[PDB]
Amino acid sequence: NIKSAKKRAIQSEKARKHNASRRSMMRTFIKKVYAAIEAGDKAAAQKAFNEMQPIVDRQAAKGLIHKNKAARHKANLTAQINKLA
Amino acid sequence: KIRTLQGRVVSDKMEKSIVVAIERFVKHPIYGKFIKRTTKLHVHDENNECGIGDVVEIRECRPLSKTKSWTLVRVVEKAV
Amino acid sequence: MVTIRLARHGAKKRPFYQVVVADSRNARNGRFIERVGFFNPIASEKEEGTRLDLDRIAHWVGQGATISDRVAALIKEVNKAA
Amino acid sequence: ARYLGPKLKLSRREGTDLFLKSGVRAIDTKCKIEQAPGQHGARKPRLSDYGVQLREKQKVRRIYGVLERQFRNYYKEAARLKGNTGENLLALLEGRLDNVVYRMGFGATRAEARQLVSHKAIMVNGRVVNIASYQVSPNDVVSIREKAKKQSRVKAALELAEQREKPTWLEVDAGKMEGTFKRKPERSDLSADINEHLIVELYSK
RNA sequence: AAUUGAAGAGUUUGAUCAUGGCUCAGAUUGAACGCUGGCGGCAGGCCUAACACAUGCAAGUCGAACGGUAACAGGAAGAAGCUUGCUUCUUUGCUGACGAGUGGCGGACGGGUGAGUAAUGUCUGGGAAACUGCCUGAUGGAGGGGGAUAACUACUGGAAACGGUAGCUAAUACCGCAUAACGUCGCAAGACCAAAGAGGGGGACCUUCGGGCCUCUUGCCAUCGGAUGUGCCCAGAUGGGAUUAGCUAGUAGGUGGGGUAACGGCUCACCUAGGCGACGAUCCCUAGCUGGUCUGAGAGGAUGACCAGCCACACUGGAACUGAGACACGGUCCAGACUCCUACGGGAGGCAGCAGUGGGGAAUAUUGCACAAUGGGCGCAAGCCUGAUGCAGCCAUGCCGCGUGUAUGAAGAAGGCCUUCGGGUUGUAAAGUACUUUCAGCGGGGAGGAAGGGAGUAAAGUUAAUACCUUUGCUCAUUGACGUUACCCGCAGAAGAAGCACCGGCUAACUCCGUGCCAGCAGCCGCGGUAAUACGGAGGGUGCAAGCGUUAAUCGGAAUUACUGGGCGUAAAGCGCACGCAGGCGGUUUGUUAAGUCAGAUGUGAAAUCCCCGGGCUCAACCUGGGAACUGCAUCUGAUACUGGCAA
Repeated sequence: NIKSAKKRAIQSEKARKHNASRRSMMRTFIKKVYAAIEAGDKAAAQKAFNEMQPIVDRQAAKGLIHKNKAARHKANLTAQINKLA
Repeated sequence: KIRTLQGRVVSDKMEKSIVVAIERFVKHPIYGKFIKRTTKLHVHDENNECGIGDVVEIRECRPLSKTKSWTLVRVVEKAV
Repeated sequence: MVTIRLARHGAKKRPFYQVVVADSRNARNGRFIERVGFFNPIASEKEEGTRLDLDRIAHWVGQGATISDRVAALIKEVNKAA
Repeated sequence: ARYLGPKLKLSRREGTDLFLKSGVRAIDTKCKIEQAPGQHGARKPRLSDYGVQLREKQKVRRIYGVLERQFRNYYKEAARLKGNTGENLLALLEGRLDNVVYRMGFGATRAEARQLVSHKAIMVNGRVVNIASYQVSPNDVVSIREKAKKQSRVKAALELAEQREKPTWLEVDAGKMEGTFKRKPERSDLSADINEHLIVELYSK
């Protein structure tokens, strides 16, 4: 409707696309981690955890994951590897 | 100190939890008669030491399940 | 933002402003944290016209509160005594 | 909002001189007082208990020229004030500005005093008050303005002020044509024949 | 100083006393209707169709973030009529600025409505497992690069709405890289995580002579605090129905995984078989809740329009996206009903914002003026926006104030009505006479709501700088929608200004005439069938008064649900009689506890409202200062007579 709501519509669409991509990459890295924990692999899962840590902290800082969630992930996953190793 | 309550165990049979009846003794607003009045509470206990018919003190904590925001401190008076 | 601001309470064509401390996104005559003085722009030429609790104002500006232009003008009017 | 009719008729239903035509002459002499308030006025009423209470309230209102919602508000204010509600009610009726202008001899009647008050001929404390029911505080000076000073009325009215009893709670002085309401009138300082317990009981039913 | 507070009557009977119902007298209202209507002040105004909506406004702003120039006005340069001295035209964002666009912030506030919700809500009191844009304090960082994409241009699809394709460009847009804590994870060892510039001014130096460089202001990032706001939990309280007694399988709990900002069946797998319920679950009807309002002596009863706090909703049903915050009134998506446009392929809309329409209804307002004030958004500010708000319009809808004159005046005029025809009454009423001008009308004068903001100085601070900026004084023009304002003065003349109900008893106030169980009246008792104080008219009176009556609704009276504060032999009312569980109550003495109870303290019980003492509007209504109050709850400290617990 005829306003500056049109601009918020198009910006929220653009940011929807950007956030969906970054959120999807973050979730795939976390799937790498506890999909490596599905098999009994310690150092493979540690390599995947070191691969996911900067991106989850980074998406926490960029403002789309709200860092406590960031913390939870790494906390949960650390538990999984010292349940395993 | 902490605010706590005292009550008696009304039933027992649940997996690391208990339920405690509290007896508050309140004056009727219109009639001016002091009337007994209960408050049943789902109360948590780790390792379920208290059985049925006990008397137990009880404090409030964070939620531990649906209702269940209460946890014991001291089991007294278990006498059967 | 919390704001020390005026809030219109008198009758029609006869305002009496009460200076309050509100969360700034409330209504004008709505919800406030505390009222802290008043300002009558008439009152008569008698004694006051305005009293205003400077200790609580200094407390809230210590907390981070902002002050509108009228309340700043009134503090610049009642400076310490006059 | 005020009466505007035959006055001596109101004074004749009550059976008592309500001072409604004080004016030039002496005691009525052309009223046929007591005799006939209407066509069947020669009949004795055999009045009820509601009739005596009502008729007492009407006596007081028809004296002071007050209508019912205003009188009723005076009863509420006299009730809430500390003390004796009959005496408080007469103290509220006696502090009226048109009454104080009548008591000082500035008007011949209370309606003439009410027209002096109404036609901006009266100041209190050096400010002109246009209002019949202004409530004169103690230690006030109420006077006539320079306009409507030395008009005939007030002079004649002061001429008939000496025929009356010179109220104790005033400073009547007619030289300068200014007066001082000094204190509230005591119940024993006014009129002696109105029964205010009847109007307390009238409003308390 | 803050509770000075309580009325009855009519009607059962031939009469009585009692019981008992019905009814009246009071106060109130978002009121409507009937008759009447002068002025002002302050308030209030769709209670019904959460029905459908024409039209106009209700949310924008910033160039001191960025590419840029669509206009407007200048500047520079060129050419021309050339009056060689002024105009016309053109290239240049060069400048003040600015359409469109990117970007930041706001559109989650403000404003509306009460549909749903009987307890995921509200009120009161506790709590822990939290997030928090803007605002504030502290500690520090703010280095070095890259790829894009709008706008723009060129085609192109479409009736339109709206797109598509190919190139170009910027940033405080976006992304890496470095850096790394008193940050995250980890027991540690360690691992890992961010950023953005812009503006004002300037001595010297270096200029690829655009600017580097210095300084100030402002912005960015990280962490820890604070304040505010929000999310979550518990206990108590907050309608009616037992002619609704069983309800519940993610249901109740546990373990582990996931999820959220955060605890949690929030979710899933497995294990246990619980959980709720006669202290009323479940079902059904109704309903937004509160501060409060009305009534009441009070306790209560009814209610929750305005004003303020909380919740919920935004055509209907659902969903998420962006964001600090929404599952979003003037956002997105889908579906549905309706309405509209169409080239028939498809599109568009959402007044329960403010005015306004149509409809519904007994009923409820202007398609107004202004951002001057107060507040909000944006902005360094100027300022722009603001149907919030300030005001104005209409309406006796309420409350309050004032007016319609005042004094005199007996020939007790005339006329009306009654009359025992003597007179009485209307009635000092009118007329006459003498005064006054409130308000309305006319003409002048004229506060206050105006504080700020702008432009020059002077001083101080900062600094390399006597710049720039900030602060404080001083000076100069100014800033009012209301508004021919409030108010003051002058003019002319009583001149423009009184109705409505009632008159048998209750209930204040009476006769005549007309009608004759009719016409009709009525709240109850009841009037009217020929001399009606009850019907209709007249005279007279009574009550209220710019109002007055009727109707609807609430409380009172009603001690007719009785807690205060009732009853049960015969008026209604003792189970047909017992036994007895849960429940209620419990002789007497001592000791202990101190739960009830009592006393004090602290925190809270929002503000307004009620009450008290004051203050301002000429008074009043109204506004307002301080107190009291909010009868409560929680915690701590005591007392121990009574009640309870425990022991004897």
